[PDB]
Amino acid sequence: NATVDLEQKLEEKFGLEEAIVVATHDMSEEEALNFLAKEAAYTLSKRIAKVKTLGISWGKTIRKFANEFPFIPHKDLTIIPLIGGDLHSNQICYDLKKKMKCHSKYLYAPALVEDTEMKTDLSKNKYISEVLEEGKTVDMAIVGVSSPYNHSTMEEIGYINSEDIEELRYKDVVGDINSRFFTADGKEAKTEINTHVIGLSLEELKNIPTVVALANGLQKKEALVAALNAGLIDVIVITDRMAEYIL
Repeated sequence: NATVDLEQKLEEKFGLEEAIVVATHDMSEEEALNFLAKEAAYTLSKRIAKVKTLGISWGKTIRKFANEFPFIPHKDLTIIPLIGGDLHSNQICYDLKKKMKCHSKYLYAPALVEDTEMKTDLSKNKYISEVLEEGKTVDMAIVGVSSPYNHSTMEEIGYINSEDIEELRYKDVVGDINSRFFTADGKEAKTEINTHVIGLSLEELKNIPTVVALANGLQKKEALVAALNAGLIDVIVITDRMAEYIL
């Protein structure tokens, strides 16, 4: 297979556990994203069958994954949101829980609290703290990778504004995973936003045994490549078009 060929090449290049590459015939970026979601759901349902605990992030790509996810029971699973706040981790986790008839936890908190004192009180409430600690110990996690630039989801939803974007640029940010903004070396930038997010940090993510990332769109190359080089990701699910571009 050219496909198996690309998967091998990606595993060798980035030191991945696995690369799942999806063959796009003649699809737009948008049509490829839906197909990637569908195939991710199919293939990843098999891995998820094997784990006890599953952490989920947020966003459009993960929302699509969840919509495509099959109705196979896994009643002993516990699903944990990795970030506070339709596209929200809590609602995604609940929808997956309904499909698997399993357990889930709710992160009773906003994703981004600019008020430092409030952020601090919430981070220390006991049900919030317990769900955060459960996130840190999941067997596997599914995340998206995004770029805060060129009119992204977070900006279009009013999560970050243009002044936050200029701060990120000034700080040489290249991408985000689980609303943590990282530089080219894959480390969280020293920036206010990163210290005000309620959810799993990049260093916490790096300690999860299997982190799966779903990404599409060539504008995310820089973000993805940096994440992959930093070892934040163990398994990628991407299109063959994206694979060619990042190889």
